[PDB]
Amino acid sequence: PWHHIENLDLFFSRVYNLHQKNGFTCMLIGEIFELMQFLFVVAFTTFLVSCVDYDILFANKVTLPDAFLPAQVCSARIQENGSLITILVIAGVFWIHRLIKFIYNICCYWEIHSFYLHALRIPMSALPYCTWQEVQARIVQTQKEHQICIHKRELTELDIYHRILRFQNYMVALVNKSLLPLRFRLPGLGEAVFFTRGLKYNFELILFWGPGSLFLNEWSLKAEYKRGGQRLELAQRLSNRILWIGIANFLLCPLILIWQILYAFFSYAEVLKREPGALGARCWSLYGRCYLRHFNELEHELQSRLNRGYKPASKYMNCFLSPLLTLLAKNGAFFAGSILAVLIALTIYDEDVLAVEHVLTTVTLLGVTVTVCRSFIPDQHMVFCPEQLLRVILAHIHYMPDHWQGNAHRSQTRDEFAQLFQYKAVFILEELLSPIVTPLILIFCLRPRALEIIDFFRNFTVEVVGVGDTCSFAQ
Amino acid sequence: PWHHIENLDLFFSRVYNLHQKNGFTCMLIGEIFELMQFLFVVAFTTFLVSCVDYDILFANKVTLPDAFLPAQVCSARIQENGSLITILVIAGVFWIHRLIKFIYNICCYWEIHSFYLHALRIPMSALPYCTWQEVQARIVQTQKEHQICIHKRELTELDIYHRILRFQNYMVALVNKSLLPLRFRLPGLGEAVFFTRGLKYNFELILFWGPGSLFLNEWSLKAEYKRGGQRLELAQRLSNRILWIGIANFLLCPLILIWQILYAFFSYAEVLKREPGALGARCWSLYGRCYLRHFNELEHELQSRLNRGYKPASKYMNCFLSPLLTLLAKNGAFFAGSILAVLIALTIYDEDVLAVEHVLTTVTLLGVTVTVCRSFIPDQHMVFCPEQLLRVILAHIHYMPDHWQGNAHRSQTRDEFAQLFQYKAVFILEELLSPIVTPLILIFCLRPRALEIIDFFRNFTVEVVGVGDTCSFAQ
Amino acid sequence: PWHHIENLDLFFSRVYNLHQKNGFTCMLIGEIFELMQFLFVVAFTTFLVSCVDYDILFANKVTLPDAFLPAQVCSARIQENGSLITILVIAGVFWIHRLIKFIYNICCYWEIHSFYLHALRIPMSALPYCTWQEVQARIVQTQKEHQICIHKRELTELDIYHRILRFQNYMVALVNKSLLPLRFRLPGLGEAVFFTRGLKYNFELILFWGPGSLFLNEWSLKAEYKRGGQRLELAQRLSNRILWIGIANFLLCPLILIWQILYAFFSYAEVLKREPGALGARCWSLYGRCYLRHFNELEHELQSRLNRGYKPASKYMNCFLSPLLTLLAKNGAFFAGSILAVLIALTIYDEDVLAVEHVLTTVTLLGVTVTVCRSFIPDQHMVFCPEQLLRVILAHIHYMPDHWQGNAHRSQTRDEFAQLFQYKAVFILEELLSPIVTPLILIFCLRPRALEIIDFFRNFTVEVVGVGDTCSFAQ
Repeated sequence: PWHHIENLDLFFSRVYNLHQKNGFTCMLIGEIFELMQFLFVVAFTTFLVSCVDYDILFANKVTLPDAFLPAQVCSARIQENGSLITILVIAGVFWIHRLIKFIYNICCYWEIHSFYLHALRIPMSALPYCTWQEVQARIVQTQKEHQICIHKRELTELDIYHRILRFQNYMVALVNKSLLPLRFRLPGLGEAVFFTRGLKYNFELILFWGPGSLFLNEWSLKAEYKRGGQRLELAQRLSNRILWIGIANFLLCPLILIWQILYAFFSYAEVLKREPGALGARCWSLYGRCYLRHFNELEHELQSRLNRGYKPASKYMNCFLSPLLTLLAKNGAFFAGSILAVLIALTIYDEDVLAVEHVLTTVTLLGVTVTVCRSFIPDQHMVFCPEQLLRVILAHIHYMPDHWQGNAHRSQTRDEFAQLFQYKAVFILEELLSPIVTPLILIFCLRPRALEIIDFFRNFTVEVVGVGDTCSFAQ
Repeated sequence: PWHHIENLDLFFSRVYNLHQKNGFTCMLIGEIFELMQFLFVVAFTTFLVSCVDYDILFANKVTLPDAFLPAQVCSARIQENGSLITILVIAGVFWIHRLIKFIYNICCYWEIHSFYLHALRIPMSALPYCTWQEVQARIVQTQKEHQICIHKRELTELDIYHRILRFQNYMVALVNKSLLPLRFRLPGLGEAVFFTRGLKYNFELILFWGPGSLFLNEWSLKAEYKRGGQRLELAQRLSNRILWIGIANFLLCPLILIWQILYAFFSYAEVLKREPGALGARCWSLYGRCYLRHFNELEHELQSRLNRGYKPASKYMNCFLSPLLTLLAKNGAFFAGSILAVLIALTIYDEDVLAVEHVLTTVTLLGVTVTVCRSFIPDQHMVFCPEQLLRVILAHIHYMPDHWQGNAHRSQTRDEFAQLFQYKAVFILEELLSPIVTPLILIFCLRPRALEIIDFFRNFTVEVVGVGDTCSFAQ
Repeated sequence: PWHHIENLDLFFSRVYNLHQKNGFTCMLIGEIFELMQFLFVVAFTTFLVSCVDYDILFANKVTLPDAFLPAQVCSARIQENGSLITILVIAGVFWIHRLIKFIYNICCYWEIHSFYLHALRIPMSALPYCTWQEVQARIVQTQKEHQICIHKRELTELDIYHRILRFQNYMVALVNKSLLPLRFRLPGLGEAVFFTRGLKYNFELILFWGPGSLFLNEWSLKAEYKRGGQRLELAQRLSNRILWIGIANFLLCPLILIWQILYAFFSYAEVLKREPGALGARCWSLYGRCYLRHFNELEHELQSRLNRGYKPASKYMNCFLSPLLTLLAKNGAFFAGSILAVLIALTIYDEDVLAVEHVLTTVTLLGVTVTVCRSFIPDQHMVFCPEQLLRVILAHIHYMPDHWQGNAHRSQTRDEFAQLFQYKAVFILEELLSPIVTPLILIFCLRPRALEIIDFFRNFTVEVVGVGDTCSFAQ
């Protein structure tokens, strides 16, 4: 808690993260688990590929370790694979980089832990329940005693929001003003939205944190971008930068594709074998987490709003009528139940129904038919609230398309309310497709917008006295 | 969309019906299905009786069509049945009358379609979805351009209600003022209420639409009924009319009993076969639909109120349970669970406790016993205030007997709240008994009330300027 | 229905009990079942111990009665057991005492049954629904025509309350003013609360109903306890009385432990084998039934309040979960589901990786592991630990520690709301430990308080004109 011992943002963000991952110990364990998952996916995969003798395992009493080959041979069998050794070297370099960042991160988090205990006085035991609210108000009271910022008024913390959410307000305003290509017109489908984890990572790596980004400090925009002139040369430089970052993405495509493959397998294939309908449930759509966001909104406030409003949204996706069918169901149930009631009364009367070549099969098929129809027959006295569903979901979200409020029941509303609330399976598919799709969108659809991106960052970037360079809307 | 081509009722009612059966294509299909159900019931009703050789089917590998007799013989075997041929001729005449009415109805519904599309501008695609208010908001605004009927009155915004519900407000006021015999004092039972579909049909055929009814136009009462004098001769004429309509009912009794027999038997029994407890669920009744109904209330508003308030009413009807049985359940569970715990501890200890002469059956039977008892044991901590709940049922239904609010928990309240809420099975029984019961109630219990019916229709019938002759209460 | 003939407290109490056990027949059956449960536990246990030949039953087709020994030998084998015969003689003496008390209990209850039928006019059929308020209204209206009570004073509807609840108001005020040792400071745990069924029985046997209690009549305090002087000799006498009652408890310890050890094992061992999580549900804690209870509150009013407020309290107790445990669950689910997905893909591919003598078992195990973790993984929402959940639990019960309202989310609040919420396993454990714990608390922790108990009963005991000697608070 040394005074002005650092820029405000890399300190405040860490403080917030420590509050979120409830405490230093929890956070440390979480990071360690995150590192062990990567290493386990890679090592389990390379063990399955390289060391196991599938033939003996399958056909040719056999104990499990009868399959595995001895290490003195596994090392040679994995080493004589140029492709495998190359993938493992790149994987190990990424891993070592992540482990080094982890060590540096915990050495910097012990400082935030001491900050809490000694200057905020919130022990790690009282932290899962201390509440964000407690600390955010509290630090502001600490600003008097344990001084921070060389020249600082007590933190309104309004600013503090700004520190934690500087680049996220920029993403919110970029997506809000329709820069950043998301909408695509696919043949055979409507206008798809393709916004993933990797794509937003690339957008932030291009714009905010890198070698030659728009920002030099993490709290100050480079000096040329504030100048009205020379906009065209800056646009050309940004276009070339994003071209080469897209080409790096295109070259790293195979490795990230392989990664998205295995982790998912383990992550989902289990769920598929258990409950194949868990992937039919719907999730709140990375595009949609950025669309339904609200000014200077920390992650936990957005997620509280998003799950307060989740069950109304599932009831909506669930609700619409399909009425003509209903009639087909009712009448098919009538005719099938009639023929089945006759055949059932006969088989009850004499019990020699059998020996008819198709009888028994007829009773079974008719039973299936009646059950399907009765499932399609709506339950009577089942209430319907189209108006309410397109009202309570909004009450939890607070943002709406202006052409949804009237026609809540149409396919236009469902089709674009779907993208915001889209189902897990298309989420897993869309995260699989991002390695192969992100470079081409990055090269083709964003490079034309570079001159508009430059004008955004020149026009909408205010210098607020305490915080530095923040988005103009987030004020 | 033309001007006053047909009675407003014969136009407004059709418009409303087209909105309800969501669209012309739906309406047609529904009517066609309604015609095919009648013909299908009667067909087999006659194929099962006449063409199938049950002896060969039962006992004397046999393919299904080994039972059926060739048509060249089925025609002769069905033709040499005077009773069957007579029932079929009457059935075919009723059918042809219904088919002719259907053709005329769709030829008149196309006109209405065109009304929607061209003057209201609501396509059949946006209709299931139009919503009631909007049509209301459309028809009344249209009254300016495509002028409505006489156009005498601009739309009242009540006028349409009176037009659609003229005779139904009369039924509501008749049942509300205790004309129209419903209560009966059966021996061995309390005061039963017998109000069916056929009985209300007969009441409307007697009073409203017929050769010599009270009404001549469908919107104007005959001129003599407005006169105070000659009430006694009018009462005698009405009594003779209802006598002869009751005698027509008594003569048609066998056929409606059969049809009631045939159409019902097929449907419900299979369901019982499937789930015999579906007939233990309770439905609102023709009565009760007429008791809880406001005056100018379209069918969909009543049904919305009736199913909003259905689950509270089922929670009420299921709330009273025997104290004594509970005790038997608790103690049978104790003794069975004790013997089973001993036998389970033994089979766990040695595992050869099993394979004993009674071993693999006592544990199973005791498990079934404990499960049945635990199902009969009420849930401790279960909160039921019978008295409190009726409150929510009232908040939905909106009407009640005064002597219910205090004693919500007695057998008097349940017994006559039972009548409003009776379970399906007594509904199906009560619709079966109506062919044989409706003529005798119609001849004996209503003919004495004819002089009160005449005084009702003379006293409570107002002439409203735009709509004609409407009930006096429905104002 | 006699003219104020026998001590009132008892007559009214019996009347109330007859209303509770809904009717004479029900009550009689309940008591008979209570007597048969004791005899069945004892006889089944002595049959299992003494008559069954376990060796033949286990190993050495065998019919069940091949195990049992003939009675001519069972009698000799049970008789040559001094310990067993002694326990059986004490058990039979307690039983005969209970059967004799039951006899009259019913000979005195036929009088209350005749009271109902002839003076209150509530048949036993209308009694499960007659309700308390009306009866109260019936008894108080009956007071006039038919003589009852001294007649010095007419009933006033609170007299009946004092009569039924004289000693229970004393218990409420004793526990409310922190006499009666309940809080203990165990090493390795917080301050435990140990209040059981046997402990409260002993407190009432010491204070209220016995040979030398504080009360001589059941409605009048002995004359010396009202005197300010001689308090020290009275304190010494009370201390000696409670010493010797504690020593009787210590000597009866083995027998009550046996029954407690016994009955309990039998009672929940069945439930354990069925649903091991039924013992994880929580119950309302004998301490807590006495803490949350108003003064003049009959048992059914307290229990109505206690179950109206049960589900809010379970929602509170389940709302706080360890994040760490959450993280361990998430990551154990990941690693187990990964290994299982691999093994499942193999057994699907070839089917001879299936039922690897080792694999099939693990697959299940791993399946058990994934299911346990997924049960520990939180699902969305329910994380509030809200002021609001408390704000409804309080609205039910109406009493909370004052340091609860602010910090509803801390471990201090959960830990001492925990004591009120009583998860059952502990109940069953705490009812098992009471035979061995009640004598030592009774000898050591209560005997020092005897001088404060004497001062309580001298200071807080008012003589109300109609009822006698009642607690001073219950006014």
